[PDB]
Amino acid sequence: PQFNEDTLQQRLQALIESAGENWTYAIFWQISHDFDSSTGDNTVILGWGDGYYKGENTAEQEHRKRVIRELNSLEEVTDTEWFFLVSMTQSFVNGVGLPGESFLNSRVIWLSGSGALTGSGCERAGQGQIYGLKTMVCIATQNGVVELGSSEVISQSSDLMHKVNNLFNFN
Amino acid sequence: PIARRKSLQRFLEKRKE
Repeated sequence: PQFNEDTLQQRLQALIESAGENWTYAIFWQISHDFDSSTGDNTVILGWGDGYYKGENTAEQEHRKRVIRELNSLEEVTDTEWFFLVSMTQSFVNGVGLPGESFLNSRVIWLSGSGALTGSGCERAGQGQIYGLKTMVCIATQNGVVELGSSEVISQSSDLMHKVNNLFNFN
Repeated sequence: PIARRKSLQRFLEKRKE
């Protein structure tokens, strides 16, 4: 009952393998700190912690396939795979974007349905919806922000919030 | 980026299946 980084992948997997609903992936956004010489501030930054992808034109496909192979070094690549992948390089200043707003105000932000995502004025919600997501969720924890996405419209269930609560840290 | 590296690794390996 006080989780650490070594179980984080296991807990993310547990979260959407045990889920009653059809979630496409889970992401954990870990906090880090970015000191700025210019102001002296140590701003909280949410960056990629870990993730678990479950899942379910030809030029674009060529590029994506090309990117996959390059990454292997260092068959279709679906929209949600790509979104999951592209998500790995994103980060968020505390208070900004879906994870940063979630973390700053210790919030559950539950966006269900395409219009909820496009009406949120939130950039990552908009990107998710472009890649076919219909539900996006951010839940602040003690150590960052848990995010869930799905290509289906999923209502907030108490079962899911229960599992979340048993798999991450809270104050 | 180690956190990204591990996730990337796990993602690609599971992708193979």
